[PDB]
Amino acid sequence: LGFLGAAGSTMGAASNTLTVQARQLLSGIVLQLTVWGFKQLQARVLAIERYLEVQQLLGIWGCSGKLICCTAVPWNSSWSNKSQEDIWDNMTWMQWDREISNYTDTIYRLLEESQFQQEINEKDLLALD
Amino acid sequence: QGQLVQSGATTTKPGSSVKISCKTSGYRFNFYHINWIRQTAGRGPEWMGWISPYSGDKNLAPAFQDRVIMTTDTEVPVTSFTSTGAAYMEIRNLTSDDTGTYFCAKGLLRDGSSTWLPYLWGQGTLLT
Amino acid sequence: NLWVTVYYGVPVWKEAKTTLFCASDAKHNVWATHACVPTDPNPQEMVLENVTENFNMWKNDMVDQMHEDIISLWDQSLKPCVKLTPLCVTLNCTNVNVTNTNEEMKNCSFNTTTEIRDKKQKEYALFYRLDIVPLNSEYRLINCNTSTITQICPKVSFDPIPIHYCAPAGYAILKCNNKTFNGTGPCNNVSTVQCTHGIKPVVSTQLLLNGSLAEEEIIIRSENLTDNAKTIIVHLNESVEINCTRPNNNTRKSIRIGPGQTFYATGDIIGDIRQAHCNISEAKWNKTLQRVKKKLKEHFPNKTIKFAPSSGGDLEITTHSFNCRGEFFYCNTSKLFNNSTITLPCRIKQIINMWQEVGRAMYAPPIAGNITCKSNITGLLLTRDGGNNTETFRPGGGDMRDNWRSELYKYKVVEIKPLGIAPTKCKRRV
Amino acid sequence: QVQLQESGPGLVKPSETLSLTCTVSGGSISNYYWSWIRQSPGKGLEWIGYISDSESTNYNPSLKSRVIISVDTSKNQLSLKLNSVTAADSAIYYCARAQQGKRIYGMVSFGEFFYYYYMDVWGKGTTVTVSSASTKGPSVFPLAPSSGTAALGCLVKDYFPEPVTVSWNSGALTSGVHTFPAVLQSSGLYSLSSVVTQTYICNVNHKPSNTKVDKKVEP
Amino acid sequence: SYVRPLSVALGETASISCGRQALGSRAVQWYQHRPGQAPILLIYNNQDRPSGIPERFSGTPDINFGTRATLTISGVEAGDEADYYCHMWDSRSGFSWSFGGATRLTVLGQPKAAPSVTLFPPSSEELQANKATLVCLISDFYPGAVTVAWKADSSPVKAGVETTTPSKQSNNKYAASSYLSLTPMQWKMHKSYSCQVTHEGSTVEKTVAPT
Amino acid sequence: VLTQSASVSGSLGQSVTISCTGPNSVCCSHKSISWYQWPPGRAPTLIIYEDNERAPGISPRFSGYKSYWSAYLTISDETTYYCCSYTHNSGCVFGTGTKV
Ligand SMILES: *[C@@H]1O[C@H](CO)[C@@H](O[C@@H]2O[C@H](CO)[C@@H](O[C@@H]3O[C@H](CO[C@H]4O[C@H](CO[C@H]5O[C@H](CO)[C@@H](O)[C@H](O)[C@@H]5O[C@H]5O[C@H](CO)[C@@H](O)[C@H](O)[C@@H]5O)[C@@H](O)[C@H](O[C@H]5O[C@H](CO)[C@@H](O)[C@H](O)[C@@H]5O)[C@@H]4O)[C@@H](O)[C@H](O[C@H]4O[C@H](CO)[C@@H](O)[C@H](O)[C@@H]4O[C@H]4O[C@H](CO)[C@@H](O)[C@H](O)[C@@H]4O[C@H]4O[C@H](CO)[C@@H](O)[C@H](O)[C@@H]4O)[C@@H]3O)[C@H](O)[C@H]2NC(C)=O)[C@H](O)[C@H]1NC(C)=O
Ligand SMILES: *[C@@H]1O[C@H](CO)[C@@H](O[C@@H]2O[C@H](CO)[C@@H](O[C@@H]3O[C@H](CO[C@H]4O[C@H](CO)[C@@H](O)[C@H](O[C@H]5O[C@H](CO)[C@@H](O)[C@H](O)[C@@H]5O)[C@@H]4O)[C@@H](O)[C@H](O[C@H]4O[C@H](CO)[C@@H](O)[C@H](O)[C@@H]4O)[C@@H]3O)[C@H](O)[C@H]2NC(C)=O)[C@H](O)[C@H]1NC(C)=O
Ligand SMILES: *[C@@H]1O[C@H](CO)[C@@H](O[C@@H]2O[C@H](CO)[C@@H](O[C@@H]3O[C@H](CO[C@H]4O[C@H](CO)[C@@H](O)[C@H](O)[C@@H]4O)[C@@H](O)[C@H](O[C@H]4O[C@H](CO)[C@@H](O)[C@H](O)[C@@H]4O)[C@@H]3O)[C@H](O)[C@H]2NC(C)=O)[C@H](O)[C@H]1NC(C)=O
Ligand SMILES: *[C@@H]1O[C@H](CO)[C@@H](O[C@@H]2O[C@H](CO)[C@@H](O[C@@H]3O[C@H](CO)[C@@H](O)[C@H](O[C@H]4O[C@H](CO)[C@@H](O)[C@H](O)[C@@H]4O)[C@@H]3O)[C@H](O)[C@H]2NC(C)=O)[C@H](O)[C@H]1NC(C)=O
Ligand SMILES: *[C@@H]1O[C@H](CO)[C@@H](O)[C@H](O[C@@H]2O[C@H](CO)[C@@H](O)[C@H](O)[C@H]2NC(C)=O)[C@H]1NC(C)=O
Ligand SMILES: *[C@@H]1O[C@H](CO)[C@@H](O[C@@H]2O[C@H](CO)[C@@H](O)[C@H](O)[C@H]2NC(C)=O)[C@H](O)[C@H]1NC(C)=O
Ligand SMILES: *[C@@H]1O[C@H](CO)[C@@H](O[C@@H]2O[C@H](CO)[C@@H](O)[C@H](O)[C@H]2NC(C)=O)[C@H](O)[C@H]1NC(C)=O
Ligand SMILES: *[C@@H]1O[C@H](CO)[C@@H](O[C@@H]2O[C@H](CO)[C@@H](O)[C@H](O)[C@H]2NC(C)=O)[C@H](O)[C@H]1NC(C)=O
Ligand SMILES: *[C@@H]1O[C@H](CO)[C@@H](O[C@@H]2O[C@H](CO)[C@@H](O)[C@H](O)[C@H]2NC(C)=O)[C@H](O)[C@H]1NC(C)=O
Ligand SMILES: *[C@@H]1O[C@H](CO)[C@@H](O[C@@H]2O[C@H](CO)[C@@H](O)[C@H](O)[C@H]2NC(C)=O)[C@H](O)[C@H]1NC(C)=O
Ligand SMILES: *[C@@H]1O[C@H](CO)[C@@H](O)[C@H](O)[C@H]1NC(C)=O
Ligand SMILES: *[C@@H]1O[C@H](CO)[C@@H](O)[C@H](O)[C@H]1NC(C)=O
Ligand SMILES: *[C@@H]1O[C@H](CO)[C@@H](O)[C@H](O)[C@H]1NC(C)=O
Ligand SMILES: *[C@@H]1O[C@H](CO)[C@@H](O)[C@H](O)[C@H]1NC(C)=O
Ligand SMILES: *[C@@H]1O[C@H](CO)[C@@H](O)[C@H](O)[C@H]1NC(C)=O
Ligand SMILES: *[C@@H]1O[C@H](CO)[C@@H](O)[C@H](O)[C@H]1NC(C)=O
Ligand SMILES: *[C@@H]1O[C@H](CO)[C@@H](O)[C@H](O)[C@H]1NC(C)=O
Ligand SMILES: *[C@@H]1O[C@H](CO)[C@@H](O)[C@H](O)[C@H]1NC(C)=O
Ligand SMILES: *[C@@H]1O[C@H](CO)[C@@H](O)[C@H](O)[C@H]1NC(C)=O
Repeated sequence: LGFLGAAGSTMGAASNTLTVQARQLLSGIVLQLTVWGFKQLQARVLAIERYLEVQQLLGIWGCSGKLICCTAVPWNSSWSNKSQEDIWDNMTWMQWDREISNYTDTIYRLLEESQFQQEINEKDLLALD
Repeated sequence: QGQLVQSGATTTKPGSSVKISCKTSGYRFNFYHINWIRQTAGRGPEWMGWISPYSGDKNLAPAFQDRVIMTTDTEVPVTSFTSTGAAYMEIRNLTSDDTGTYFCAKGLLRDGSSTWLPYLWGQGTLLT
Repeated sequence: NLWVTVYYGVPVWKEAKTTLFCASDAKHNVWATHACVPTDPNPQEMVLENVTENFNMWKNDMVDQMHEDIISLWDQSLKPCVKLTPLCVTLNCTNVNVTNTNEEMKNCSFNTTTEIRDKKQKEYALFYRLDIVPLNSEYRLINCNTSTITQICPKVSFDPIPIHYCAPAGYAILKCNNKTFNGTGPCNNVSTVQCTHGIKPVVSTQLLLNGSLAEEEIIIRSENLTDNAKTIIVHLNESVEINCTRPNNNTRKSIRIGPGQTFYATGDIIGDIRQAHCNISEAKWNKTLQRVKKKLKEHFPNKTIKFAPSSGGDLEITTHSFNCRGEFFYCNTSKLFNNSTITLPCRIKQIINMWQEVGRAMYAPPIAGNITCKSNITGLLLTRDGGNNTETFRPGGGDMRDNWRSELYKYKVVEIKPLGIAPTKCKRRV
Repeated sequence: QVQLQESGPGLVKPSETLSLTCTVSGGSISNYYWSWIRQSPGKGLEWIGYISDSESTNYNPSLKSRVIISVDTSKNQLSLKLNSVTAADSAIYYCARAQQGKRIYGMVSFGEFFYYYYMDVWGKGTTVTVSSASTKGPSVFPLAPSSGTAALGCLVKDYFPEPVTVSWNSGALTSGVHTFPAVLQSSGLYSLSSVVTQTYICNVNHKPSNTKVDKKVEP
Repeated sequence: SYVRPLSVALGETASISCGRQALGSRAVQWYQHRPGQAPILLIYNNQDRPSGIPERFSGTPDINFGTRATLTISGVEAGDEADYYCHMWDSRSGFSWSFGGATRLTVLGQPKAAPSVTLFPPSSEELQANKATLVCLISDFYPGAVTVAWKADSSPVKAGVETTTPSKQSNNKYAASSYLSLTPMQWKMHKSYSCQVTHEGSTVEKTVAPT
Repeated sequence: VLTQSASVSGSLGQSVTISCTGPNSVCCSHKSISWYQWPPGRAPTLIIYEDNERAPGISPRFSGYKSYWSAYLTISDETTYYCCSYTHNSGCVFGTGTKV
């Protein structure tokens, strides 16, 4: 069980092995001038740069600190009308990322809009006695 | 989600043997099994056997575990999700009642309880 | 009914173009390998099963980054060393005495500054015929009417050592392990790693030295193979040794262009006057070239292919322009391209312009004589010309990026898209 | 196997052509190299030149302007010539069989070798004197003995130039022959002697003047 | 006239060096030139010797560039005393047309020899030609350093003497001659003539008288 | 030994039912049922697999029911139809012939 080992596996199999990719995500798959010192410094800044913006989306959504995370946004049939076992037991994650690639940005906005209303609702519910 | 093509009319006489070709397209050959189904008029549709191009695993019908063997050629990939493969089929001890259309079927899913199920078929190949 | 669910850490990657950094093993060097982070002790090979990935060795950016790294690596190391600008004085070159009249080196005297505008010295040196140009006798350095000249420090070693190329976190590099991958197209048995293998930066022409050997059968790689103007890289499934020597016992004078600038010229040959040469096994080359001729015939409709020397390239193109334990060689390769051993006539130049630059002029200090290098031909670098019913393949070079593509052909960078969105019947609360 | 014989004049006036031949016996001339060497009184050895089996010459750079070496393949004879001679060219001229030597220190393709020549079979050498003075036959006188053992001699008085071959009883009497070196008198002539410690005959062959004379000794 | 001397003891081993040092890979020739004789080729290739030359002569092979050509002569005899030239053929100098510098080898520690003097009166036919010459023959003496003194009766002469120089024989000894021209009237009047030869610190006298 | 519903007649727009039962060895509680639209001579098409799970590209016009002793297929709103019984490792135990 290793890094990206289930890249060509079904999404149901890759969902069971998604901690390996999240584990070795800040650490690798394991003061001089600009020759190597400045190039590797800007290189490792890009590492946490590509990491926080993904942790940022989990923050505005209701997924801050979770690997699997459910929400309240209903799945639009316009995105995909594929069977539940044709996705998790017949499709890989990158093959699946292409079908939604057109609709990826719409769900992101819809995920944070739904969660902000969840926040303002729990705020209204906690204002009681 | 692809396309399976077999060979033409290959009619011999009883006692002999024959190999029906079957090539694949439009999908990853090693991701789904390959079934074989014949339909003799005296009998009904009769399932034969399936084989996985990924692990070479076999599962035949008890009536055809004597005179039937099938092979699979390895993948000749084209893209990340499409490829080209081949899987043939030979039968011995032919008679005048083993006559009918033979089909080359593609697997249904990749995981679960219904993964080897015949989903995509071919144009059908007659036999004697 | 279904609902969207966020999966964090799904095996999804995009394209490339990041900032790659260096890595070196356990340990002075040129390639700034001291500042290279230590290469991890044991590597991390792991196969990506069921994964077919599309590569493109000729549109890779790790080569363009390494080629820019090596070029930038040279300029950063050349700044604090001695510049031979005051060595462009009138050279009263003569000749070095021999015994056989049937040259290659000349005896040049000149004035240089000693203690700034005060007393000067009239000192001599032994410069190669290729390093000098007459202005008709009268002589001068070959690159002084071009641009500035500078000498590399003798405290550095420009020998190729393993340079592991790594990708930062959130990124990765993919490795094609199919033995017959023709450089481009899909590939199976793909594995993932964080750093490349021990890649040695070997700068040569017409011959690839100390490279990674091909496996199974011989491999060929190119772009538009029908286009003759595109370069062709050949891989070797069996290696061919090549032992190149300079059998002259040179001396190293230490003349001073004070203060501090000490220029090291060739002193005086102590012993016999011989010529540099490259030893290749004729029985090994005639059979190995015959097996490249076989793979060549496979990529053409049974067309018998001829081999010929170069056309109109410079000294760095028409010859196997490589580097040994210090000096730069230029071996006339008309012999291999037309049962014992074959021997090439190699010339030596000290003031070269590597990568074909404008403004660059390096000086290789003389080595203390009797230098021997043991090499390994692991590839080729051929071209074609024109378009009758035969084919002629001539050796070429020019662009050094092909040297890095020969080893970075099976690598492409990929980032990580850990976010995964998919529907499953799962809800939350109010 | 191989024998040599330098047959020269012995005395030539200055500014003339010097003829000189060297005859071989058991060796052929079209097979080996032949080099002429001279040795001057008060100087060292002067290598003059050499000829090949292909009949090609190469001369010493100091006297390249004069020496001419030929070859007569009819017999085994080889000759030289030297014009514009002066009093400094008088010396002993030797004949030698030169052998070719290829010293290879690298590979023959890039050259990396040189040819060195060595002579292993030499001749006795003939004497040549350069002076405008004429030749003179020697005066032979018998030194009579007188009364352990005894001894008698044969005086050779006033000749020019060197040398004089002396024998006793025409090569018969060999042991006891002690021919002394001559002396250059103030007049410019040489005078040697010979002593030997059945009658005896003195044999004096003076080829530079062709004067052969025989005399006996008896009190 | 450029000759460099060298003295080596008898029975010891000589080490004759070679002038004009080698410039590269070289092939030297060693010649043994006896004074007024035919030179003998000792070494033609650094270590090679023709047949007839004993093992006592040997050079230095040019194996590794660094050594120098030396002709070692073990068990030095009195016959090995002559001139030695070093022909130098290398890979950095062209046609070496001249031989090396002569090494005047002199063997020290040889047994001395007492001369054998013989005085001859003028010949019978010489006086008939009105010319008389006294001949004093000295042979078999070593070292070659004899001074001749002529004495008419009791008074010395040295008037008309023409003495040679010591020349070496085939017996490894020296021999010189001493002549004195007389008139048949001069030789006939004196009572006796003497040829005194002073070798080392000893003098031997031979006498002749007109009878 | 897997029996079907002989032959069934239908009108236009109504719904017919097809049966697929047999012995306790190939039916029915511990098995999975699949149906096929198969004109003899042409290439068939998968309609429904895994009891009532529809196949990709099949209209909601079809559905499935499975009791402890039989499985049913119903159309709504031509040619022959067959059924198979199968587990996750074995093969297909086909039924009989049923034209609609
Ligand atoms: C890449 O590829 C390159 C090309 O392929 C390759 O280049 C090679 O480089 C090496 C450098 O090391 C070269 O090796 C040199 O070779 C020279 C020539 O040697 C050959 O010939 C000789 C002699 O043959 C003649 O003489 C004999 C009599 O001895 C006759 O019988 C022969 O028939 C012949 O004479 C006739 O033929 C001539 C034409 O051929 C005619 O012109 C002539 O008139 C006659 O008719 C052989 O002896 C050589 O070796 C043979 O024997 C050995 C076993 O002993 C075998 O292994 C071998 O295979 C042969 O059978 C060979 O065939 C050598 O002279 C030279 O060695 C001398 O020079 C070096 C440097 O100057 C010295 O350091 C070294 O010590 C040697 O000096 C000795 O010899 C000289 C001259 O004789 C003496 O003056 C000196 O004092 C010394 O004497 C000593 O010699 C012996 C001990 O060593 C012994 O006799 C005594 O003990 C004495 O002390 C050197 O080895 C090689 O030639 C190149 N290749 C080619 C094709 O040219 C390169 O290496 C490759 N690799 C790399 C990394 O580049
Ligand atoms: C790469 O891609 C290949 C091909 O796409 C993937 O291989 C497929 O894997 C899935 C799940 O891992 C397989 O589905 C399973 O199929 C078995 C049927 O095999 C059983 O029966 C055979 C006949 O008797 C027998 O020979 C088998 O023996 C070996 O079989 C395989 C060899 O391939 C091996 O993995 C086994 O361990 C056995 O050693 C075996 O007995 C079936 O039993 C499974 O059903 C169980 O599991 C499912 C959940 O998956 C569950 O729902 C069921 O109820 C039941 O409990 C399951 O259906 C599929 O057959 C493989 N081949 C294909 C699709 O062609 C491979 O996994 C991919 N790997 C990666 C890393 O991406
Ligand atoms: C393609 O092919 C090979 C790739 O390996 C290269 O050829 C080799 O190049 C290396 C680097 O120059 C050579 O290594 C050198 O070896 C010398 C001999 O070492 C012996 O002697 C020392 C003395 O102590 C012993 O300790 C040692 O064990 C050996 O017995 C060394 O003297 C050199 O050391 C110098 O450099 C190193 C590194 O800079 C310093 O650490 C040292 O202090 C010293 O300064 C050096 O190690 C090797 O000999 C070559 N041949 C082989 C067969 O490996 C080609 O250069 C390469 N590239 C081309 C052809 O372009
Ligand atoms: C390249 O050219 C330079 C000059 O332009 C040249 O440098 C010269 O080298 C020679 C050596 O070959 C030097 O000459 C020597 O100087 C020393 C100093 O005292 C003398 O002792 C030497 O004399 C000995 O050797 C002679 C050889 O015949 C004998 O005859 C003599 O008796 C002595 O034994 C010798 O003369 C010269 O001084 C330098 N000159 C300069 C300006 O440096 C260099 O050698 C050339 N290089 C090559 C490879 O040709
Ligand atoms: C991957 O490695 C397999 C090893 O078996 C190799 O066969 C693939 O190349 C294919 O081999 C076929 C021979 O069985 C041949 O018919 C086919 O043309 C060839 N395809 C290509 C593209 O070379 C290897 N594939 C790749 C893409 O390297
Ligand atoms: C620098 O000088 C060199 C002299 O060799 C120039 O190159 C030569 O130029 C002449 C005249 O144009 C040509 O005939 C030769 O064929 C050239 N030879 C080579 C090797 O280039 C060179 O052009 C000069 N460069 C500059 C920038 O001045
Ligand atoms: C090459 O030349 C150098 C001289 O420049 C030689 O080095 C000499 O080696 C000897 C013996 O090893 C020492 O005694 C000398 O002191 C060294 N000279 C110097 C200046 O250090 C070297 O031996 C030569 N090598 C060859 C193969 O010829
Ligand atoms: C170049 O040099 C290498 C080693 O320096 C040579 O390798 C030899 O290979 C043979 C195999 O047949 C071995 O038997 C030898 O032992 C190896 N040499 C050494 C020193 O170990 C190689 O043959 C050389 N090639 C050429 C063309 O010269
Ligand atoms: C390498 O050497 C070969 C010969 O060994 C050279 O080939 C010759 O080139 C000239 C033109 O310059 C032709 O006229 C000759 O006919 C060629 N000879 C042969 C045998 O083909 C070649 O030019 C050399 N390479 C370089 C770069 O100078
Ligand atoms: C050139 O190639 C040869 C053959 O591939 C290399 O020889 C091997 O060297 C390694 C050590 O580096 C040994 O462990 C192997 O046993 C050798 N194999 C053979 C067949 O000789 C050689 O090392 C290479 N040259 C260099 C400098 O590494
Ligand atoms: C689905 O997406 C479409 C966009 O084409 C939109 O019009 C529709 O309202 C969406 N429906 C739901 C339930 O999200
Ligand atoms: C995405 O939308 C574009 C534009 O409508 C279309 O061309 C493309 O095929 C779509 N891709 C997918 C995977 O839906
Ligand atoms: C070059 O040097 C030689 C002697 O080394 C001298 O004769 C000549 O004049 C010099 N030439 C110039 C241009 O100075
Ligand atoms: C500079 O060179 C000239 C001739 O080339 C020479 O006369 C002069 O001495 C040199 N300068 C010095 C300081 O020696
Ligand atoms: C894939 O590469 C690995 C690398 O170790 C190798 O072990 C394996 O055999 C390869 N598989 C194939 C099918 O070539
Ligand atoms: C490499 O192989 C691929 C196989 O898909 C082919 O499309 C491509 O043209 C080949 N390129 C070369 C240079 O052989
Ligand atoms: C290769 O070159 C040919 C010209 O012969 C051209 O027609 C073709 O388009 C080129 N291929 C590519 C991929 O550019
Ligand atoms: C290299 O290729 C040839 C085909 O020309 C083949 O015979 C040989 O076996 C290959 N090398 C190895 C080590 O297999
Ligand atoms: C010089 O190089 C040759 C060629 O390898 C080698 O045999 C010899 O030992 C070397 N000598 C020295 C002193 O390095």
